Amino acid sequence: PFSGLKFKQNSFLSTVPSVTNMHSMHFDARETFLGVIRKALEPDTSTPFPVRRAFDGLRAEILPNDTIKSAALKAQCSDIDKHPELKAKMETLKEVITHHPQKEKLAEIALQFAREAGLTRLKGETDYVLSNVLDGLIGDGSWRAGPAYESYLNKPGVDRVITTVDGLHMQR
Amino acid sequence: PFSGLKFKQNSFLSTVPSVTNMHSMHFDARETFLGVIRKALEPDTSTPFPVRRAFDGLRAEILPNDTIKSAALKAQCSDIDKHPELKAKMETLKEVITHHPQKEKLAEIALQFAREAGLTRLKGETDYVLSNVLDGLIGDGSWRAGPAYESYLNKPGVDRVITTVDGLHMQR
Amino acid sequence: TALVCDNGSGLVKAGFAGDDAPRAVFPSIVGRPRHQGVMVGMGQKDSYVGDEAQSKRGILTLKYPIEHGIITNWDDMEKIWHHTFYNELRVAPEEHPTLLTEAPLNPKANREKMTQIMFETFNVPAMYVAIQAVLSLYASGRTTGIVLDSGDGVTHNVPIYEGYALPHAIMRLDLAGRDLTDYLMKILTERGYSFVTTAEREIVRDIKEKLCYVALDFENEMATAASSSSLEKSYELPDGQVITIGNERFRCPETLFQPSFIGMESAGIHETTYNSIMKCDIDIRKDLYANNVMSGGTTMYPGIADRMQKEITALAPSTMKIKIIAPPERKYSVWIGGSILASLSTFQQMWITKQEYDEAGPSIVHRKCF
Amino acid sequence: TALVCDNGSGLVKAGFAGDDAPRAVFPSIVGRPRHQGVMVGMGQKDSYVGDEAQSKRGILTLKYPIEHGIITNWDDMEKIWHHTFYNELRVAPEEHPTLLTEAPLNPKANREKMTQIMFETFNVPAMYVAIQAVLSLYASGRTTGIVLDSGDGVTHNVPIYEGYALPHAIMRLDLAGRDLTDYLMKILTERGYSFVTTAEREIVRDIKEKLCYVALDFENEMATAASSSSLEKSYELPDGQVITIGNERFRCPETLFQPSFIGMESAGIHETTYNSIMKCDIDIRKDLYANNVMSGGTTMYPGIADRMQKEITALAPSTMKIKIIAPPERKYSVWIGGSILASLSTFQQMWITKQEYDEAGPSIVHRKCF
Amino acid sequence: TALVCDNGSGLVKAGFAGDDAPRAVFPSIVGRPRHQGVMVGMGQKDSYVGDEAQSKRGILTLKYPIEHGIITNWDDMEKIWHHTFYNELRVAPEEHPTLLTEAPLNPKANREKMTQIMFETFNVPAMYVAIQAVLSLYASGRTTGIVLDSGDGVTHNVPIYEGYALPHAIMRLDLAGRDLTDYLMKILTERGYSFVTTAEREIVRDIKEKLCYVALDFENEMATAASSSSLEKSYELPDGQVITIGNERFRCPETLFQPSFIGMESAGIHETTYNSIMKCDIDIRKDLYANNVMSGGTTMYPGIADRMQKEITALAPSTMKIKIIAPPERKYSVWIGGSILASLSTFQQMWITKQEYDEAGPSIVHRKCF
Ligand SMILES: Nc1ncnc2c1ncn2[C@@H]1O[C@H](COP(=O)(O)OP(=O)(O)O)[C@@H](O)[C@H]1O
Ligand SMILES: Nc1ncnc2c1ncn2[C@@H]1O[C@H](COP(=O)(O)OP(=O)(O)O)[C@@H](O)[C@H]1O
Ligand SMILES: Nc1ncnc2c1ncn2[C@@H]1O[C@H](COP(=O)(O)OP(=O)(O)O)[C@@H](O)[C@H]1O
Ligand SMILES: [Mg+2]
Ligand SMILES: [Mg+2]
Ligand SMILES: [Mg+2]
Repeated sequence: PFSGLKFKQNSFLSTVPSVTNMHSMHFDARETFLGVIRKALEPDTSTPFPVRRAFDGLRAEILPNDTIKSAALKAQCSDIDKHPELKAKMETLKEVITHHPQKEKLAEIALQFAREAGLTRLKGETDYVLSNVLDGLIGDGSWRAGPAYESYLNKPGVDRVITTVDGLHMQR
Repeated sequence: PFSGLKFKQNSFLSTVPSVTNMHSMHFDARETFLGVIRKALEPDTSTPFPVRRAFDGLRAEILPNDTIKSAALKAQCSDIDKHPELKAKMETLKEVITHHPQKEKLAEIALQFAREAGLTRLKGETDYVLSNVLDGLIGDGSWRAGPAYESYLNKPGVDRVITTVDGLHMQR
Repeated sequence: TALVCDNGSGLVKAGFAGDDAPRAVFPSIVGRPRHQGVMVGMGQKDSYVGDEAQSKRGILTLKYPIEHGIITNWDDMEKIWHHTFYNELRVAPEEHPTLLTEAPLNPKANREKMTQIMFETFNVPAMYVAIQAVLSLYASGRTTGIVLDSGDGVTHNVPIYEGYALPHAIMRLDLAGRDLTDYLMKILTERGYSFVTTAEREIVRDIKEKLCYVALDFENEMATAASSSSLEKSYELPDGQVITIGNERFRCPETLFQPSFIGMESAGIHETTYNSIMKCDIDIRKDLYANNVMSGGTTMYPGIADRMQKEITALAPSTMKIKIIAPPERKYSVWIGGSILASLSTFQQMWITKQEYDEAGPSIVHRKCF
Repeated sequence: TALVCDNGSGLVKAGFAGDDAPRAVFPSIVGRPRHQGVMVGMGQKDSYVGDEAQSKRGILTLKYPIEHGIITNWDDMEKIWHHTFYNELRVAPEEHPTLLTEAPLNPKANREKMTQIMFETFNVPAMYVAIQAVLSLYASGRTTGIVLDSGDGVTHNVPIYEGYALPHAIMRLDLAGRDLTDYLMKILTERGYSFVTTAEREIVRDIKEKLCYVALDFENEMATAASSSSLEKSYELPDGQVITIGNERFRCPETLFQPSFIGMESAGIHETTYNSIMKCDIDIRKDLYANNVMSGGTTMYPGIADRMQKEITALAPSTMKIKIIAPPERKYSVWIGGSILASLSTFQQMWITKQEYDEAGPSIVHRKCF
Repeated sequence: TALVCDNGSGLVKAGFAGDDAPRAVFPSIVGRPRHQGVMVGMGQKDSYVGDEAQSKRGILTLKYPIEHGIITNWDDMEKIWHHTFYNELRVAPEEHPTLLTEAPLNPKANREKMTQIMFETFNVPAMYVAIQAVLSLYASGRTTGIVLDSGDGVTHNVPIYEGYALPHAIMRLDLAGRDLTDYLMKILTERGYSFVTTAEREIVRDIKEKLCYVALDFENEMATAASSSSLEKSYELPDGQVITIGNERFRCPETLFQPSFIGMESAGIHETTYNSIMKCDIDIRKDLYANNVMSGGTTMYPGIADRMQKEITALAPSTMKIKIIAPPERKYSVWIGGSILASLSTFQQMWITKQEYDEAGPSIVHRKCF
């Protein structure tokens, strides 16, 4: 569909939030991650202009800057069965993502977003646009099984060791 | 003399020993306290080098970190009248101390050394150097007779306690 | 309505979100009978919780399920929570979301087991675990400030600038009440009073809350105590005996500023607050030098705010304006913040529900709560 | 009325054509929170623009969407432009033709994208992209002269004679205020001062603007600084700490004349200006020598004009009259010229219109604009 | 023969030039007793240095004279140098030229005072202060390469090509082993292991060295730790208590590649190296990409070289050949290079001599040393 499309490598690394901010109680994981992928999908200027204009329409439609547009697209894809054009556009963009030269780093960022920001907490009910992007980065779909977490309690190897300070105000 | 002499704020706090250590059998309060003052008088690198070199030499003579020199200075200060230059130099150093930006904290540390470590145990017969440093921090000189130690024997409120302090002796 | 914050080492603070104060405090204590049982009618229950464990302290062995902010006895803690719901609030926990508290840097198992007990043994519809210093800042009306919370087991600093915490700047000392109390009974020995374990520890705690204060200048106060009788004050024991306490009543909280009194190597609470600042961004420190918020019972000593004001004014550039905020309701700020937080409509999505719990298990608490 | 927006690397200068000064001058920065949480209602705003980002600096990571006069982050540049139109000028862009600026010898995609956004995102009726040195010459009133424009991203000089530009004589150095800011925080480490964050870079920029100056003779100034303390100046950081800098005050601006300070092989701005003049026809050089006009913030160092006067006089033949023109409004000369240009009745036909854009697309900019 | 003392934030590596290894490697610590003694004849020493301080740490307060590569306690550094010369090497320093080392971009006063102490307090015939990364490249035997040097206090990159340093491309990052030790102390509180206090920093440093490693794929390792429990390893404290550490084994070193988790804004060591290479001339980058030299204890994590290879590969263009050189003796490579350099015949004219010192003063070190 898009031949001669090139990307500036590492252009998206500046866009990745700090891990501590990912833990913010009002962090918008979906919008921030889609912003990272949008930055990564920015065509390099060396891409021929007809292709640049062509693809920029595709990613602008699927990954708009505006929140109103992003929320509008989020609703329309909730009943994607009645939007064959979006199906085709999203399929075209998923194919672009899976061939992105830095897909491996993008997958790591997607995994960090799921690990840290709860990006995929909806698991299988992740909306259509986000799921296709994650499918493009993670081909097998194993991300739908949310991240594995530590579960500290009842661990086999943890017992109440007393340190130098804990021993000052011990109890029994 | 030392125009623009500046000091690093709080540089001396790590030099203050534990109060428990101040009670040690072989605690050397004088050298430990003069070490705190020496660290407090370390000129800030902001200070212009010609001033820094000049004061650095002064504190090297009057507050040497070498134990052999410190004792030699102490014996040399037994006859302070016979060393006019030493008397004037400690006068110059004493003037720097009284103008220290953290004189209040240095004197508070000096008082703690007195109450806990017996720094001023010799009272008026205190060494010339140590006394002149203490005078710099405490201008009135009240430290020569200020260490008011509380006394517990024969003071009001002393009485026996039983029952709700265990030791139940209802047979008396 | 929702039940709100407490995990206090020394005191429970329970109540309803939206109220201005906890409806029931009572100490965080479970006492077991000792050396009794002969008479048929002199107590049938094997344990007593909170109030009426203090009353029976003479015949009971009192022990706190929470030590230095960490709950170490989950059997007694479930008793205290059960007492809190059924005997103090007179509510059924299965129909009220419950908000709990935690000191920062606690063991993560502590939170996981807290959320497990709430959902499994009390079957709460939803719950939440908040950070006590954050709740103190909520109560103070601030979105900016470094809050020095200190209860019965933990004193911790949390700097927050605009609702954003700087977690790398969190400080925590296991030096609070219950170390001042234990130091005080050590220090009363040299005067002549022993106060052996448990019930007499509670007695000593009571005299600390009444007679202890922080000297603005410790050396001068010590000299005054040595040369005068004006600082001596007397306290009457439950059995009628009267003890007189002098400089011990400002040397006890002096441990906060000189932890080496009790053998600790850490810096005092003044230095730790200053060190928490200076780990924050240089552009945040001025706002943090102001908005120095006090919280917790251990900040209730007379003259502690003024001594913290003095100590932090030292250690800091003279151009910085140090301001200590110590509201009179310091002791309940944490609960007050929880009541405010649990009442906000915007917070109603932040609750962890039974649904999320049974989909994810206990560890859900980490990816839902600060 | 037409909007003029001098979209420099460091600052946005925006306003209405015909005014003597820009209405909105704010940093060209987008800041995003880099810390955590933690209060309900206090984090819904991701990203801050301009002055608000600079005020919340301490909890944000700051990023310039323009580097070296080139837009590198087009999503953030849209935010900057949306802020300029709707929040700083309070205008509907679809009602106002917009004149904007760029450095010469920029990538051509830079103009095409900024034309795309203005017509397709902001729906501007018409727009134009002018060269900043040409606008500065407009502001100077002259029609002849060699402008040296140095802002935050790039320093360029454009020789113009009787209104004719000699494009083969345009010079570019990617060495401007931001490089000088970076160098200063590098040499500030010599005195033990460590500035590493983007916020600290902003404060170091503030130090540069307040304390840095160009030494008329660099070697004598070094000897003076080495032999005495007369050149030391103190500066108070936002947290009350006070830093003092001596020869760093003039070593930082010296990089303009000795780019080898930061490892660059390029010649200094004095030599670049002379090289630009010598690339011009031998007939126009005399006028260019007498009409060296400075513009941009990076030409606001004290002594910069005198140093340039001296340096160029040493390179030119002794019979030429070197004159540096440094208006006090140097920092806004570019915006002033654009305000003049957009209001001239003879310019109203040079606008790129929405209709021409529709017919031709973004490439219309290369045909209609220098 | 000359002495080579690699001071280091964490360890002193001292020995004679021409040897293949330093004679003395001991902690760069001075310990002061905390407690009361309390016997006659015990504790008449006020301080302990090096291994003696480490042995007696149970009753000492340990303090590092050097922090972030900068000597912060000159009185305690003088003790460490006296201990090195007289107790560890057993040499009269008046007879041996002494080669010292420091990190780049250190405060200038740091090396001036080093010179003053060596010439005035210890009376060395001559001395030199070298850059640690340059010494590391000497030890490797290469003349080209970008050294990544990471000790206890400082991580710095120095790119060198054909023996020429590109100082503008030098990167320094105040995030090193001691920062990782502090972070390991912080995350060990998530389990019950609350060191939380200054007594046991030395022992959690030992846990760090023994058990921590770099995960090649952080998400994969996190999932493995969450699921299997095959990453768990146990450590026995001096008390005999056993702690079990799971994902903290690779989370602590992950801070090197994600300076977040400690509130730092900087890029990870991989991206700093790449940024350093990209600040170099395009024509030397290929040889830098193939000569990434790692030195220092903080590069001794299992898997760090492989992680660096993967990370720099993901940043560089695919046609470049990324090669990480991690000698087994890279912990002493800095000292090895100093031994090589000090024993070269051509170096004998580079020594700062006592005559040159007292003729010029401490500022001589800036002329004769990089
Ligand atoms: N006026 C007071 N003076 C001294 N100590 C007090 C005072 N009021 C309360 N305290 C102490 O503060 C502690 C209670 O503080 P709180 O914030 O409830 O801690 P927690 O949250 O652990 O229950 C108790 O140990 C109590 O002894
Ligand atoms: N008074 C001053 N002295 C020295 N440098 C200054 C001064 N004012 C501004 N600058 C520098 O000029 C730059 C901004 O200049 P400006 O013309 O606004 O550039 P731009 O057009 O790219 O925004 C900043 O990087 C700043 O460091
Ligand atoms: N095998 C190892 N694994 C991980 N870290 C190590 C190892 N050996 C040493 N370190 C770390 O390296 C640091 C010391 O490195 P070193 O090169 O001596 O630094 P310096 O030159 O500052 O003394 C210590 O902080 C230590 O924790
Ligand atoms: Mg509390
Ligand atoms: Mg400009
Ligand atoms: Mg090293």
